[PDB]
Amino acid sequence: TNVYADSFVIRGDEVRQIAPGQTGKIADYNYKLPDDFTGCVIAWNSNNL
Amino acid sequence: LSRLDKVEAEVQIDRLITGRLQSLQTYVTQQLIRAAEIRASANLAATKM
Amino acid sequence: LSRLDKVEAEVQIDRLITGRLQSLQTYVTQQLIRAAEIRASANLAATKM
Amino acid sequence: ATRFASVYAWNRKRISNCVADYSVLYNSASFSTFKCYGVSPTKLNDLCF
Repeated sequence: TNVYADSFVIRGDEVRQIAPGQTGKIADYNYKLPDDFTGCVIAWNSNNL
Repeated sequence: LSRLDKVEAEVQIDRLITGRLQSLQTYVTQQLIRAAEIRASANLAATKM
Repeated sequence: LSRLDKVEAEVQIDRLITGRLQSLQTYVTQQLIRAAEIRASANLAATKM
Repeated sequence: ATRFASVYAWNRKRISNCVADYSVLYNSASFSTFKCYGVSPTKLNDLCF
């Protein structure tokens, strides 16, 4: 019925912190994914960008 | 609850739900059988009366 | 089935297997006890006849 | 501390009779990983050991 695409940049160490229901500063203070999350997390290194 | 959070506190509470619901179901089954036995006894008593 | 593939899908399907087996077993136990009651009633009816 | 112990001689200290604050430690910058078992990182401020 609809898709939501959220875009941001983050530290490579912090890509471990984005999974749904996960804990950490980037989660509880910046962007929290809920427990009922159904979707896909995508990330790639962006040195040249 | 005062140690874990929802994502895994639910994992533990589900184990407890399974256990306690199974115990209560066993108790209710035993009580149904025993109540049938008492029903037979009461029918005998009424016939004797 | 249409969302989860195999390994992460069976983890959920077995939950339904457990739940529905429990429900069906409860139903069959209740029916056994009720059929025993009806057996007693039919025996009484035959004796009365 | 100036010097952490070698794993061959890992150091051990005991904490008793004090009031703690684990929030400031959990969110502090330098910490690459802070992961707990049997208790939640956000919950530590409401248990008494």
